[PDB]
Amino acid sequence: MVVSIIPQFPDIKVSLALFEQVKNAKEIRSKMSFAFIDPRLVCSGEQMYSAIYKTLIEVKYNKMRTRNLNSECVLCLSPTSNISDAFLKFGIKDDSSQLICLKFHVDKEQLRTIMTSIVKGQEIEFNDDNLSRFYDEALIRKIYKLSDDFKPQDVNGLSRALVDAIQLR
Amino acid sequence: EFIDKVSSYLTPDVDIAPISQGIVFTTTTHPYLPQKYIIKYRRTLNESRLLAKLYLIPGLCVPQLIACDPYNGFIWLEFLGEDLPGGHGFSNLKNFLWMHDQDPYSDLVATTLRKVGRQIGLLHWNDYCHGDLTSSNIVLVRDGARWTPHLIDFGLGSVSNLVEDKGVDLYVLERAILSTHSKHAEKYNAWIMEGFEEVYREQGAKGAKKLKEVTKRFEEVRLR
Repeated sequence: MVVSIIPQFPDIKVSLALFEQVKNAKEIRSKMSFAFIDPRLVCSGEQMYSAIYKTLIEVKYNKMRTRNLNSECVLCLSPTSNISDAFLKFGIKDDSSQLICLKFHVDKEQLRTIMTSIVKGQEIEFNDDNLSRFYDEALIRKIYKLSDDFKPQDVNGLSRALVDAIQLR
Repeated sequence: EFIDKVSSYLTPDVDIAPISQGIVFTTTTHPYLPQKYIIKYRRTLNESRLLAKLYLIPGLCVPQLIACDPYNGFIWLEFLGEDLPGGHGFSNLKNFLWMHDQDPYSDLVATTLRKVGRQIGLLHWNDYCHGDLTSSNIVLVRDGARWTPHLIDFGLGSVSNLVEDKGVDLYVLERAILSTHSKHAEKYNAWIMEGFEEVYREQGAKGAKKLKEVTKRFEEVRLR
């Protein structure tokens, strides 16, 4: 589990945790302050973190659309202005075996156990090695509308293309 | 002080280092992730969009768009280029060219220069335009012992299939190389051209025709 801040925004810490073998997606989804992000559409930290940035910039300097920053990051993670669609494609599904648990807000201890209370699944390090087991490229290409001529050497290549998309909001 | 406003904007958290004006910085701080970077403050929105599109063209080398605040006019671009050894300066094409000016008869310069044209060929084949193609707006990245050309500041850039626009860009470049007034200036441009032609001469019969058209236009523009 990682707590982090964005340089430009030291007043705001954010907590990400990654879960395997989640057995109660629908339990969660149905009975939903966190954001539960579907890691099939996240492939890197560069991706996740740029979308957080964009979220803050948006609430600080432009306009806030959703109820909270957790939602707004789900929105900002997507390459669309439609909220319901971003929630749907970037939020957990009922078939979600993995998820990213996210929130914005100092108590690492209470969090780690507020989460595992919600998620009947196995926590694992929020890092790139872990994220690049569960992203679904073809699914990404669908959602982020990528030409089949676009053929990156590796995940950085992919990531970049999504940062671009996330950033041109 | 404008620096005051900038500094206040990114907070003390971000070290900046002014670099150019009329405004650009450096920073070793990444805008969101836990070496060196670029910040443009100011039009920009144009540059960002483009950079995104350009990235997606296979082969075309351009700065990574890292972050973008369109509401205040900030873009963090990746840092490309290093310093030529022996104080020959920052590794854009001008400096590279001045550096090798008395000794231009090598693969390094010619193949580095053909590569440059490959980038422009690429850019134009996809109906894009730089619109400020100076020798200072082409920075060289080190790849082992080869050099790899990239293109930069797409502020005054656009998307265009107007053959005249492609001729102007070429002209701006060839003109900038001729600006130095080197004896070897003519060759450089020939070599950049080779790499341009090489690229079109690849896309087949389509290529040759479209190439022939831009070739004639350029000659015309050089003539005007």
